[PDB]
Amino acid sequence: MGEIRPTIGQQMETGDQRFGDLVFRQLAPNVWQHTSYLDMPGFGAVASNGLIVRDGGRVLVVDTAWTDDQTAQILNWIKQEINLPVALAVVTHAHQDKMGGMDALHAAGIATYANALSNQLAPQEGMVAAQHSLTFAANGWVEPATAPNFGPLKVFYPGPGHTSDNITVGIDGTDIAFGGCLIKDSKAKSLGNLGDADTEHYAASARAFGAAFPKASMIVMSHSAPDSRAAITHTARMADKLR
Amino acid sequence: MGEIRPTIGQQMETGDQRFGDLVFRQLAPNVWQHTSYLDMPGFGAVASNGLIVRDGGRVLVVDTAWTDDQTAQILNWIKQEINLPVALAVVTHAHQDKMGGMDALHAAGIATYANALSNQLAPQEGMVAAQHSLTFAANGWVEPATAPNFGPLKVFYPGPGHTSDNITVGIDGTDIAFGGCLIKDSKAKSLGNLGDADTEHYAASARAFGAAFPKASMIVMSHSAPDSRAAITHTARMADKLR
Ligand SMILES: CC1(C)S[C@H]([C@H](NC(=O)[C@H](N)c2ccccc2)C(=O)O)N[C@H]1C(=O)O
Ligand SMILES: CC1(C)S[C@H]([C@H](NC(=O)[C@H](N)c2ccccc2)C(=O)O)N[C@H]1C(=O)O
Ligand SMILES: [Cl-]
Ligand SMILES: [Zn+2]
Ligand SMILES: [Zn+2]
Ligand SMILES: [Zn+2]
Ligand SMILES: [Zn+2]
Repeated sequence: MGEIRPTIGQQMETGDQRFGDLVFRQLAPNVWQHTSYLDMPGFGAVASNGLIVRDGGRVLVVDTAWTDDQTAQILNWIKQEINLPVALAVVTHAHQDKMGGMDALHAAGIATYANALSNQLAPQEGMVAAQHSLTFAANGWVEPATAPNFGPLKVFYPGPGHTSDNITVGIDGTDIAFGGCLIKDSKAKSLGNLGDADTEHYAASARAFGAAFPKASMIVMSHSAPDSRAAITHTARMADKLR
Repeated sequence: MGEIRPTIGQQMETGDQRFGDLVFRQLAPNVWQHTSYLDMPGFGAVASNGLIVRDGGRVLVVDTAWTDDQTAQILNWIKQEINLPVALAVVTHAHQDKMGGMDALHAAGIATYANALSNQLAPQEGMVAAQHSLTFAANGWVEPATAPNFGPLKVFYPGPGHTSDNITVGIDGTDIAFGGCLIKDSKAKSLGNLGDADTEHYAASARAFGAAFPKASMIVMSHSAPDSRAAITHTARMADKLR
């Protein structure tokens, strides 16, 4: 009873934990997926997924929820279920699904990180910029000095795709990588919103993500349930059709 | 060059005809799918599909476009490219994607038909009601006296599903059946907007549609490309998980 059934996004499944207006799903002993819903009048809810990672003695969050209130709820769930400090949050680009609740993280005193470009785009996108800017080498790997204390979070800029600023994250010592809005599931009919997409480079960016995290057998993404690596292949092949 | 790439909906394929803001795809010698697009700010375009059917010296339309202007463009295209008059339109329920262009039909002097219930709901939905009401037998088939001169349009009310009023249409003399917004594609991760849905009866209504048109191999639907019968059965499996 009382199930959120989104118009866009995966439906609730056995194992999912309802907490307020959000859903949490444990993916590994120290990794959970957060799911928040934006209700659009006349259309219904759009689900958006991120990650919560317990690494040693702290929690690391990948992506905010759509709103400040939802993101405050994520922090309350973390406090309740895990009860370790949230050391940092990383956001995967400057769109509402990934960065809409930044004020809730800052209110909580949590150090926030995004691609420098995401921070530069934030004002234009109506997002609040993160505190800190990540920069990247020519091979796409984050410059370690800009990602202090990230631990198992390996951050990779795969090239422009869904947006110019999109980044991805692998979780060292797990079989999980996070593709955000760049990677769609292996059964997806479309690449979602292409309004900011780099149609020429998307395919290579998708394949670069797969090459960056060869250990990841569980691919987590923003608007589908976790999938196999066929998500990457299928995303790239869809993207091949754009060029 | 200059393709519409919707966020929700089929992509452009070889053979598609771009005409202003619309796309037409021939599905059979005497059947075309019309596609119109609604821009959702921040989300991108949402495709909606209906049908154009040639029956001898006249054309029959299933569903309006999202808007009056788009719907006027469909009528221009029928007039200019098919060169036959529209005898009537049948609209498949009282939402914008299916009925948002009613006034353009009426201004063109075209007789319109909808489920009586659709006409009753239309003003509550800000839609213009069709000029004529269809009624249905206890087994779902349209009452012939309410659908005069429908030629090959075989109208079936499958039961409440996507909405209480949703209707479906088979094309006699073809292997095509139209499920409107009731049926989702064979690989859909969701049933779309369930806000007005009858979650108890959806699965049986989807199966009723399949059973009404048991030989139809091409299943046309509102927001994806024409699919196999697995669209019907997958839709019913997804609906089974609502109950
Ligand atoms: C799910 C989307 C089609 S919408 C989302 C993003 N858009 C937003 O966060 C918008 N603020 C939004 C507006 C209206 C409804 C939903 C989202 C984008 O444009 O990439 N990510 C897209 C995607 O991941 O393909
Ligand atoms: C594509 C949709 C998810 S939206 C559409 C319909 N919604 C409308 O026509 C609304 N007027 C609308 C409002 C905002 C944005 C888009 C559509 C509905 O509620 O069934 N059909 C839905 C569906 O077929 O599942
Ligand atoms: Cl319920
Ligand atoms: Zn985005
Ligand atoms: Zn997204
Ligand atoms: Zn509808
Ligand atoms: Zn629809």
